[PDB]
Amino acid sequence: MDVFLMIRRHKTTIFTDAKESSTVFELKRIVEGILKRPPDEQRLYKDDQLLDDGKTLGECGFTSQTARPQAPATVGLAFRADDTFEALCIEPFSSPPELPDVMK
Amino acid sequence: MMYVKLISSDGHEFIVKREHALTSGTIKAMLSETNEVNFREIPSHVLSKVCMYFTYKVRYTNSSTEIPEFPIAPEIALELLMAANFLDC
Amino acid sequence: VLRSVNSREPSQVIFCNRSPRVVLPVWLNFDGEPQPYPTLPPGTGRRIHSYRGHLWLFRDAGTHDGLLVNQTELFVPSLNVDGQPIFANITLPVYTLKERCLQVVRSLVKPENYRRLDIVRSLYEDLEDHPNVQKDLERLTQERIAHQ
Ligand SMILES: COCCOc1cc(-c2scnc2C)ccc1[C@H](C)NC(=O)[C@@H]1C[C@@H](O)CN1C(=O)[C@@H](c1cc(C)no1)C(C)C
Repeated sequence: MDVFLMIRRHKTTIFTDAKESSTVFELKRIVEGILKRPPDEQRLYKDDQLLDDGKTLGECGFTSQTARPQAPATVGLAFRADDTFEALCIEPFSSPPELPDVMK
Repeated sequence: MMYVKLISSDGHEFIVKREHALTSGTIKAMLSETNEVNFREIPSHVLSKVCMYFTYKVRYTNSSTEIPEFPIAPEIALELLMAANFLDC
Repeated sequence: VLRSVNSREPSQVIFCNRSPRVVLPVWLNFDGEPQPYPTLPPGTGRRIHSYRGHLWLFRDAGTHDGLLVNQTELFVPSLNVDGQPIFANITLPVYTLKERCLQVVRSLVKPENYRRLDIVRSLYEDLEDHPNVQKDLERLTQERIAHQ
């Protein structure tokens, strides 16, 4: 089964898909091809939880029911910077304006 | 596997597959070497949703299976309409 | 041009709503006039009695948004092989993002207040141009004319 994701780090968001049976490491190879950082210099998260490279996306909770094309699941990304990995920081999207009176 | 970068008015960089971005006829005209597009009028709360539409469209176009509704929050509908009209998608 | 042919040969059909909308089945009568039939709640099916060569289209019963039947616009009942009823699978089309946005805005704003929105003039006209079966039948006949 396919899962639809948003790999997010600071102000960068990668929209990609993968199989439920594919691993966390295979998802790092995707990030490597785009952001040019090797998998060993990347950390992936589901919320505040660090994910193990050998675990499948399905095992990490990324399922066809919760990682849909129209509502993809979020995977957090933190790179290594010199000696240590930086803190996981994901910049939120902009706030929509107040609904007009004619829409409330 | 090729990707393109769509940058929102507030600086959010969205990296989507090239095939998916080519859904918007507007984007296809400028691309189909060049793989970075700035949208100084489209904020991230709208541009992120446009990217979700591309994935949705590529996935469900010509599908035999049941197609789910594409969800749009009332708060973003007006801005998303303006972006979709420019993007021709 | 777009009308049911008066065959008088019964054909059983299963109208199957595989969409989240309330479906309004519309039969094109012998003069080509759309005739509405009882609605179908989302995810439900009905076994119905129609005739060979009759034409049907399907809409959202509340907004008149276009729906697909067997991945196309019109459904024509055919001959029941071994008494098997014909399946008419009603589904949502992949609407354009623009049309989907128009659908959501129309659902939140009363038509009186469209002109009160902070949008360009062309989008007011797009909003006011509500989905219409008669307008779609005009478009469909025009398209069949382009085919010599
Ligand atoms: C007496 O009416 C009861 C309701 O009739 C029906 C309801 C439903 C539906 S569609 C969604 N939910 C339901 C229940 C579907 C079918 C029917 C009825 C049997 N079936 C019909 O109304 C069929 C459908 C279409 O082929 C025209 N037709 C005819 O019977 C027409 C006809 C007779 C002959 C001879 N040739 O054409 C007449 C209206 C002029």
